[PDB]
Amino acid sequence: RKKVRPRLIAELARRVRALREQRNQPRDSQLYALDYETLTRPHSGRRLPVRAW
Amino acid sequence: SSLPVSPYESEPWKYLDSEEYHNRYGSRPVWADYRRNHKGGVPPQRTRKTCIRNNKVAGNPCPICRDHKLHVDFRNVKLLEQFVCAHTGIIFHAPYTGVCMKQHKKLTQAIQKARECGLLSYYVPQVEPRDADFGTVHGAVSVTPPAPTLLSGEPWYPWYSWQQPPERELSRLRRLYQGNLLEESGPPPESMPEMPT
Amino acid sequence: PYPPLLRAMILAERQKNGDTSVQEPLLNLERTRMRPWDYPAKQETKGRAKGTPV
Amino acid sequence: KAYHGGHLTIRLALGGCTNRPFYRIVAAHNKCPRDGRFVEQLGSYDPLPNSHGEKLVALNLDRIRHWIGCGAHLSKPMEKLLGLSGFFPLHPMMITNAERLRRRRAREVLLASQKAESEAKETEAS
Amino acid sequence: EVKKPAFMDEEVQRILTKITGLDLQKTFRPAIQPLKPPTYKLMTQAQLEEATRLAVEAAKVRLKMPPVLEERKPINDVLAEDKILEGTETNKYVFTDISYNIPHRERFIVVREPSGTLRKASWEERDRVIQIYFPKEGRRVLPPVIFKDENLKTMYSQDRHADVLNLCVAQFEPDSAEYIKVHHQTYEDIDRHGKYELLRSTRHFGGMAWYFVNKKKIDGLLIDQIQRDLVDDATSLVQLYHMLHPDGQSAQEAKEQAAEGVDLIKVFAKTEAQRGAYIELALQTYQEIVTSHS
Amino acid sequence: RKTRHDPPAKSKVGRVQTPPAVDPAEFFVLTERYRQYRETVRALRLEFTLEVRRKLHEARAGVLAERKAQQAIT
Amino acid sequence: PMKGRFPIRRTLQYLGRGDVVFKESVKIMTVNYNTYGELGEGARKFVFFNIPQIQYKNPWVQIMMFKNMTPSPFLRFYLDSGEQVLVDVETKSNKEIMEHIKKILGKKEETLREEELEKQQRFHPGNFGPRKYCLRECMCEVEGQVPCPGLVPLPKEMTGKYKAALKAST
Amino acid sequence: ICRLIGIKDMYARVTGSMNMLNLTRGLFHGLARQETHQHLADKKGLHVVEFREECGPLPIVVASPHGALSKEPEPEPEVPDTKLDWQDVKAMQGLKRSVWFNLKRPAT
RNA sequence: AAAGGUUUGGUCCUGGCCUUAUAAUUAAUUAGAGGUAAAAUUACACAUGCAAACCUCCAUAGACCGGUGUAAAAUCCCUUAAACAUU
Ligand code: FES
Ligand SMILES: [K+]
Ligand SMILES: [K+]
Ligand SMILES: [Mg+2]
Ligand SMILES: [Mg+2]
Ligand SMILES: [Mg+2]
Ligand SMILES: [Mg+2]
Ligand SMILES: [Zn+2]
Repeated sequence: RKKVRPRLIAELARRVRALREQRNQPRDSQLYALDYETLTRPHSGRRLPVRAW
Repeated sequence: SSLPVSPYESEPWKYLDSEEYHNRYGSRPVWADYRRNHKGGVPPQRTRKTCIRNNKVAGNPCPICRDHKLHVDFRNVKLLEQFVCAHTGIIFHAPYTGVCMKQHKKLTQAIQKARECGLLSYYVPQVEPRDADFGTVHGAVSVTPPAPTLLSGEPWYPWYSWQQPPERELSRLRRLYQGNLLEESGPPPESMPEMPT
Repeated sequence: PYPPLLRAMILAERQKNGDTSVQEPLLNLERTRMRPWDYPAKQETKGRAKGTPV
Repeated sequence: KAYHGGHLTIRLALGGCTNRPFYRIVAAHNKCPRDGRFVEQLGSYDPLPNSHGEKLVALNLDRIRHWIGCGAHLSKPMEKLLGLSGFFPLHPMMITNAERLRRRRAREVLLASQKAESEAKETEAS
Repeated sequence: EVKKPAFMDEEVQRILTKITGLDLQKTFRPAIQPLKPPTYKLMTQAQLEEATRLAVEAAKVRLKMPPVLEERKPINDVLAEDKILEGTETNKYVFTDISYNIPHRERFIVVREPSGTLRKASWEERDRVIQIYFPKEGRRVLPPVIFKDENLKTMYSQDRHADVLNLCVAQFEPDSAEYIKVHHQTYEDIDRHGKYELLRSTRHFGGMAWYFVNKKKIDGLLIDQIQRDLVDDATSLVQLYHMLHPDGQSAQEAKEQAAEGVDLIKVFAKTEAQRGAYIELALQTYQEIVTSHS
Repeated sequence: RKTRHDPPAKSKVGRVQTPPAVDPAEFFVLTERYRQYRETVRALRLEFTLEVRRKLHEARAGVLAERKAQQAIT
Repeated sequence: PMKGRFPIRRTLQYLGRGDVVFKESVKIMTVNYNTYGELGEGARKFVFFNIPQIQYKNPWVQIMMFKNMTPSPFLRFYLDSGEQVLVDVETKSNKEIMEHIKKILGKKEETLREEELEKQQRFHPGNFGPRKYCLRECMCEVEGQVPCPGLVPLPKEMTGKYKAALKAST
Repeated sequence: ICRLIGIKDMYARVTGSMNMLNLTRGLFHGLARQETHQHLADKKGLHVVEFREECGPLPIVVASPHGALSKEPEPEPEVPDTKLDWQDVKAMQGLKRSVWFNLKRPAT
């Protein structure tokens, strides 16, 4: 073989993306915040099930 | 629209013993003196689909179709034998005898039906019995001791039957699912109710 | 008890192997008893939601 | 395909033609296609009654016991087949569904009797 | 109690093999099948005799008799009766264990009926499904139609009894009622028309002689063996009749007179022969021809 | 089937869950059947797990396995 | 005419006549033989006739042949344990050489039959699937079962087209 | 020609030139110089035995030496030196045949 | 291939091309219905709709199924080791 060549951009992308995750980890106050008028989580827009209202 | 009517329709085997057959065919097969008309030296691998369409006959009728008195019936064994190899017992393919595909399929069914009823002989290989041991004392083919629940008449497992829930537990569910409830169901019928008809 | 077919296969093997007995095969449920469905689960091994806003 | 995650499962693979279904009982990684790559064939199921009026199930009970012992899950249709055979206990919903059918035929019979009684009133009116 | 002789008893197999006979031309008659070009070897008289010896060894294995068994007993065992499933199914389910390394007579084949009963499969059901999943060359899933009484009579007119029996061995099990019915019908037709020669030098002769001895109708086979100058075989048949019926008047008469050879056949004629008058006439004629010519 | 990066439909934004209604007598009977059924099936799955491992050890280090190994060397 | 001398050596039937299947220990078989002489004639025939058959049944064994390196012909087998089995084939017929090596380092008939049976353990006659792997593709082929709709049309009541129409009518 | 001779079952292949005269001369040259079984028994003094697969291991004696039967077995080599035709062997080696081979043809 | 046609004044040799068999697609002309299988110009550009949810909040899933043949002689079979976003 030997025509398979390195992928520097792919390696750089994987590492670089990892750094952003570690620094920009969200917090419990943000992930689990809720809008009680609509019963929907603002961070992700997830609407709670009906049996939990 | 008037195809000829054979006198031997009821008893087809009679024709092959009549003098008319002997004069026309002698002791050779009925397909011996037939040649197919085709371009080239190698013929097509299938014969014509059929020689008779809506009471009309094709240009070069095949051995069966050209002679109307010849009848392909499982009982007419003498005719059927001409289409089976005497040495190998394999039915000849349609190109071999020049019969049309319709009659070849019809002949194959008659040959197989004659063999199934024993009118037409074929070679039966000798095969050993299926099982080396012929004992019938294993539980699979014998009597298994009846289970305790089976003798008493009870279900195999207790939860197979309907067990009325405790009254407190039914109320616990009425609180949990308050506002979205269905009419409470009692014990189901003991047997399957006979289907109304 | 064992299921009806699986019980018959056990009794058949006994007779084939020469073991003569009328004991009823029994399943033991103590080793594999299930927790309630609402039992608290292991939070340490649970996933956490990602930090990409929708 | 090169799957990542998943478990072995025993399920029914649909075969046959249109209006003529036939199933192959197989052990396969759950992420594989229904009729695609499988690990072992453990039997077959013909859901159409034959000339003798019998639906024919074939179970390789030695290999089935082997794969359940190695973590193989079971699909719900296969649990119903193992329950009818007697190799497994009857599935909870097999029992519940049979009870629902009994309660639903009980109503129909009662309605027919009421209709006959209503028809009897029509007979009384003449 | 003196054990009743069996079909596979070394003594019975010896007598049945002898009366059956061997004929390398009949045992190895050409099969009507796809043919291949023959091969040729140059052999001395020593090599040729060695080849004939191997042919006789193979003819012995080819003439191995098929088992003679008593009719199986119907399977009627109910594993369970789950009435909750009554009315939830319209057709019976048949479940077959198809594990490869289980003998077929030790496999579990159960039926879940619409009523909910889980029962063991009958003998007819067991053979049918075992053909569907372990297909045997020669056997068909559904019983063939050649075994109908009218179809069997056609085969008998053509003197195709060895085929009727070879077909009955490929299709049916030895202990099945269909197997016994067909065999007992073929053996009976051979008797009525004196066609004993059809099954000689075949694996089916032993069962035929066995059936006649047990049914006390060896008269025809003795008369035919004597008329063919096979009088050593006829005596062995009377020994087999004196072995399976020890308390019979004929067997007790031979002990009193210590009869041997042709004497045994003469004793049978007077005591237990259904048609003794003919056995003596045929036996006498054989002796006259043998003595007169030689 | 859609990928996680695909945009959601605009005809199903209004969608809200409609939980099934519960029959108290049948829900409880069914909950118990599932608990007892799954315990029986867990007892059978364990027995099958042991037959697999017993057979494996017999093949690996059974009586017959050991004799053949030494028989070959001799 | 097939080229070369004894062209039968280049037929699959001849190559399959070999009976020497080496044990798993055998890894290499070096052949030292002489091209000229009278006591090495059997060795020369063994290289000519038998070495092809041995390699055919033992594809993973390295057979390397050396010519005119020693006064006498011999065979030396190298086993996986590190043992070296020297065999002396001088004044020995090619048939004698084959039988000798079969005895000392050849698998027995019993062992080979067990492997053949084990190889086919996962083929089941009941299994349905493609012709390459299975006898029957579908249960429609079995006698007594419902036939394939393509070959034989199904009854109207067993068809989804018909059942759907009734549900609309109801 | 085979019909005129009376041969009913045979296979033949012709290659090289298709000259009709050379084929007729070549055919009669080969058919008229063949060795019957009775001749082979006399030349070697041994029995000629036939083994058909449809008759099993049954040995069939087709020709016996006219004079004195020998007692020295014919030498049977371990590996014969026969000269083989690639066309004949090619089929048995598993090589795919031509689309024109063994086609369905009318009875000859 | 069981072969055939075709160089010449003629015969023979050599040697190509073509024919006869089988199939797929498109096209011309032609045709009733029914069962079945298959569906295929283009990795060109795309209006519109739909194709992933579930669920007492957490999680899990949307990494599959489905699609195409872009790239690369890229692969097959085999050995060893370790894992899994698993059971
Ligand atoms: S191939 Fe079996 S139903 Fe069509
Ligand atoms: K040419
Ligand atoms: K067109
Ligand atoms: Mg939860
Ligand atoms: Mg078109
Ligand atoms: Mg896919
Ligand atoms: Mg490309
Ligand atoms: Zn015709």
